[PDB]
Amino acid sequence: MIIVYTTFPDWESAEKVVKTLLKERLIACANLREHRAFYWWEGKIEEDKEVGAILKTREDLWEELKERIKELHPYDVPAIIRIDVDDVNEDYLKWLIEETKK
Amino acid sequence: MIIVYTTFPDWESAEKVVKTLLKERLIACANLREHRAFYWWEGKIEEDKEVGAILKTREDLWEELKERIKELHPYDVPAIIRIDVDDVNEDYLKWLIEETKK
Amino acid sequence: MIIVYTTFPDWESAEKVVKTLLKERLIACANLREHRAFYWWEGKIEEDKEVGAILKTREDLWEELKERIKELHPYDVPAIIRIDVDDVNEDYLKWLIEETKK
Ligand SMILES: [Cl-]
Ligand SMILES: [Cl-]
Ligand SMILES: [Cl-]
Ligand SMILES: [Cl-]
Ligand code: NA
Repeated sequence: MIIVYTTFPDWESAEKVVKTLLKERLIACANLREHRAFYWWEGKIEEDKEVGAILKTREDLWEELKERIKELHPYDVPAIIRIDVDDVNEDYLKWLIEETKK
Repeated sequence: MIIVYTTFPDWESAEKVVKTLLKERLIACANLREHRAFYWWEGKIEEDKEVGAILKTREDLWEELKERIKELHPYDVPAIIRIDVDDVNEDYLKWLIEETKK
Repeated sequence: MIIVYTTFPDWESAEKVVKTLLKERLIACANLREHRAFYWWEGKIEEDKEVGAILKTREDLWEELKERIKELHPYDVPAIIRIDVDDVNEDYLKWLIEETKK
């Protein structure tokens, strides 16, 4: 399986996007939590509150998930970071595989 | 070393489990913070407040740690995710090894 | 690209360090959020509020970044954890590499 990390400007957009992803079953679940971001943007260091999202899904769904997030994301250049899971308990992996599209 | 990510339904269970893992020297430490979870569960997209836990330990302790968490976890199907650390400062690694059993 | 995870004792140090790393373009950005750390100290399990920081940068900047964090960090034995990113949207990766030193 894989973990996908992305960030949103607010709770409204984060919740809307994540719910759509769940409805389309591109992910089995998401963990949302606030954070403060500091980043470079056109010659200036920006500071913004964001809602970070940890999405969990199947490895084979990466491409489709990434594309969908791109179409739904409020940011023009969002962060869609994929981290492969080296191992996970099989009983959980089963639930995840079962709850994701196939 | 490795990082292990798991979630709990509340702070009570999260603390109990983490402290048990520490007393048994299966992990060097943990980072816990709340998050809003959205997931599929028997035909419904559940929304709940959870406590996410980031555990740090040695690679050779993974299996034993995974099985121990399965026994202690309040969730019937908990997420026990392993992510290998590609590199880390040496002093921290040495500290982590000294803190974990064997 | 890679993600580097470290923790700080407070927001003052977290933001000062992160802003310095950005100014020197060792990272493209960072996400900071509080958490509760659990670890052994003085013979017992201690709980401490910390500010976790997720930094995003290029793989080739790892060594320089790690050494810089060591020089700036308030902790004597800080956690400087590198986790390689398996995949990421390429428009974000293009942005990230163009904002970091070289
Ligand atoms: Cl998978
Ligand atoms: Cl996190
Ligand atoms: Cl080192
Ligand atoms: Cl892309
Ligand atoms: Na990896």
